[PDB]
Amino acid sequence: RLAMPIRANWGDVGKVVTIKNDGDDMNYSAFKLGKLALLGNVKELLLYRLVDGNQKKGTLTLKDTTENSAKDVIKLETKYPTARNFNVTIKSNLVDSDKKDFIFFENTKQLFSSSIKGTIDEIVLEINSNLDNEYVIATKVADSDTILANVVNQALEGGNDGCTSITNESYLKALEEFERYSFDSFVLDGVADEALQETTKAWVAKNKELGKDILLFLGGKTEDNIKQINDKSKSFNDENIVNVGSSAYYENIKYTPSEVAVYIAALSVSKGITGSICNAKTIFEEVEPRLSQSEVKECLKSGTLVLDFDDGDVIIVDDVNTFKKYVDDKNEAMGYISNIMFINTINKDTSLKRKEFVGKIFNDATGQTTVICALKKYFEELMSQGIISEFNVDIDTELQATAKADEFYWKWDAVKVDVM
Amino acid sequence: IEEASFLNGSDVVILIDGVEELYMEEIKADFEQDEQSIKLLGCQNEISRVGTTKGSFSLNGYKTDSKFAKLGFRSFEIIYNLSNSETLGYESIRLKNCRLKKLPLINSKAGEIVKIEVEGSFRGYDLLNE
Repeated sequence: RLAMPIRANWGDVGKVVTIKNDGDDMNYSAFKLGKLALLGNVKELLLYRLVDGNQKKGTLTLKDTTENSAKDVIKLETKYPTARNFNVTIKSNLVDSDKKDFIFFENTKQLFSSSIKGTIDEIVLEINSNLDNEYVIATKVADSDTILANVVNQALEGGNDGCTSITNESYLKALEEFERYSFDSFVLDGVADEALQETTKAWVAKNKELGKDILLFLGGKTEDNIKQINDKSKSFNDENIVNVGSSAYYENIKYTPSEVAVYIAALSVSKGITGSICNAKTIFEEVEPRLSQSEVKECLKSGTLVLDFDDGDVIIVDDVNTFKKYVDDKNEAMGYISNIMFINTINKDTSLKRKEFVGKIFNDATGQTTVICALKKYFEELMSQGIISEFNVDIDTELQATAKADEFYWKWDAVKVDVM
Repeated sequence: IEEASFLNGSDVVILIDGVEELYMEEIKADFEQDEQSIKLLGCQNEISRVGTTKGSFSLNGYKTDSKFAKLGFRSFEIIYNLSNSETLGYESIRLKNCRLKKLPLINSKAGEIVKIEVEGSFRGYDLLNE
């Protein structure tokens, strides 16, 4: 599962929606960066749409002609809001007068065409249920059995572009709504703007205080050189923050480091715990600027995730996070995204065990033995799976020394496989 | 005449399957081995080796519920906290993957307490404390 704040003219506004294996334009992030998430083969993708406040749905009302005075019976509107030139053409059927042919356009090409007898309920049901109407909803104005008036190419109007303006207040809606939900990772939609990235960093720190250790993925802007890339990657020093360094090509677009971070997050989530992207090839056709050994070392030292064309294909140079500018108490393995998500999953499963031990167990020696034995059992199962080479889980005597009667602190420390 | 201490057997606290058991009187457990004695072809005293190990355990207590009959032959853990009071060095042992040899469905006499007896086998242990 991955979060996506797509800056898209298409998509449901102000709400999180999941997408199965089933937007399309290159200007809308639902496909421009929806592709970067989808191609990583994450099991499920959950999206959010960034839209300016002044933006609503386009609508279109239609009336009848069986009675000598026309009266509204059918209304049409976009499935999600947009100002796109989505037209509808309705023509009398050639064979039977009662039947009406309902034609829909994206811009001008025939998106849909079908004929229904004339009853309003079946017409709206055809315009809703049928697959070609993924871009449009029909709604009934009133119950009737009359024939509609003939119209041609009626654009659904009454809204604005979802890409009307990318702003901090517009951007923060995604994070505010993602507060409720939990994800393996969240990634910025390519806007390598310092205000947006820093607001996201503060938001993720808050969620960390809540125990929601969602993985944040980022990158510098196109104009950033190795100097600016490294400066901005060093500016963040969170275990959950990742700053992709280089721009990349997939087919046509010079995807910015922030944009490429979408595909890096998709790879990280799809890999899970077992797979690491330390030297994993990537589908990108090219990456620039080229990085030597010194440039690679400086970028990694600055917490930058580096993609380089040092072989036949683009290869992620290392699976590093912005915490690579480490501290002495934590080893360098702390500063690796696979290990970070592994630790967050451990924290989540131990939180589940905490829900399994709510207080019904007394805070005596016996309850301590019970809880630590349950944790030992879980880590032993992980060891049998081969994920853990060695672990030691024991009481957190320092925090348990000052712990009150109602609180209980423990700790764990486990080692994992290396890959060179 | 400096102090000594015997570990009185009423300090036991048995947790079977993660829930404390209150009515147990006696608990026994031990970790067997097949000796695999080999008589060498020239030397005149037998030689023994570890061989393969096997666990066995037993429990006695008062019947307070049908916990064990419900449990069946399903695997379960046992933890044994033998506390000491003169000094607080409790000896804690955990038995891994215990399994009842027989469900004590009914064991009752007319004019006596309804005691429960259990015996089985455990694949391994782990000395949690000492």
